[PDB]
Amino acid sequence: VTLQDVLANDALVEFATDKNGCRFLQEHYPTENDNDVHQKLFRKLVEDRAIFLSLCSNMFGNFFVQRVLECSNTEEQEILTEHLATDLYNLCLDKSACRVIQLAIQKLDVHLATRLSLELRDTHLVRLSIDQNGNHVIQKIVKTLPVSSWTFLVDFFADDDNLIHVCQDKYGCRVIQSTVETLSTDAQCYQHRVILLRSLMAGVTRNCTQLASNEFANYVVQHVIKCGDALAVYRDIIIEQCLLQNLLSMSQEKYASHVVEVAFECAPYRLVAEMMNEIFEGRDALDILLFHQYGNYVVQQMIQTCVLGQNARDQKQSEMYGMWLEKIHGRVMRNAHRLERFSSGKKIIEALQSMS
RNA sequence: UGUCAAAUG
Repeated sequence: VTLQDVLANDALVEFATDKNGCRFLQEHYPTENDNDVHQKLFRKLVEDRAIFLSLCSNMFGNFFVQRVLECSNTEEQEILTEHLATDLYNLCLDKSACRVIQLAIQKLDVHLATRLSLELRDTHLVRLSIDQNGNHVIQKIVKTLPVSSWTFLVDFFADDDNLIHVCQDKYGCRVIQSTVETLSTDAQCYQHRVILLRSLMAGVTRNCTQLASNEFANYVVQHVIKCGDALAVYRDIIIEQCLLQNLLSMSQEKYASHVVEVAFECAPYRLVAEMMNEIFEGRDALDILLFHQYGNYVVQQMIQTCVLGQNARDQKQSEMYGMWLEKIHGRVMRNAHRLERFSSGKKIIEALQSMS
């Protein structure tokens, strides 16, 4: 069995759609673009546009299309880009063909991959971003191509309704986070990515209460708070304008209590002190959270924040961390008999008894 | 005691 038999029998489809036949095609396809067998196999692949797209959508044929993409030059890439463009939206939703698309974003010349990226603008961008296959195509574009090739995505997610529908989705929350990560990492003299990030993050902070409460978008809100210097201004905006004056309610929520936790873990001192003051100065708020099924984890993070903050340098901050830790220690010791009956109050006591 | 956390042979 040779490749010359495959060409003479006109049996590219039969080999490519078979598991062992495609592996034979992958291993023996000549890599050089001026090889005669290479050109004859490439012609058989792209002569019939419908045959090519069916091979892209085939469980085994897509691996051969990917191999052709790896060895492709600019002339071959021009033909492949034209074929993929005619059915690009459905190829991004297909289980096999989205892997052809994802490799094409990496492998094609940037102006060819930019053509495929920009073609998605007039399609259904929410349906792409939430598809089990399509969300990987969007993230591949964002992580690989220059921002000029996908700036329409930033404009699209600047609408609050688009952002909420995508960010609350199981897969779309990854799409929002990958866009945020790419725009927030660098530096740039004129800060074009900074301005683009500000447009995207404005929707995040406007709808942060709904997003922190959501089963999937709470991960995105946590990422902004936990990120560090890249998203530090947006972390502080989220804490000041959403979390403050709502800490008692959010610490009692199934998903938003995780947001309150990472805020206590990562806020600057000036915001930690406002958060501590809200809990302590309004059965008070600390008593509610100590016995709460979600709020007890917030108290445990409040304890760990004060334990680490005692070893700070400011020494006026370090006094306040000890003052807050002792105030938690006083309230736990008063209610220790009731707290010991459950694992939540036991873990709080075990954290306090490691020191005293 | 707390989270549905990403698609091919």
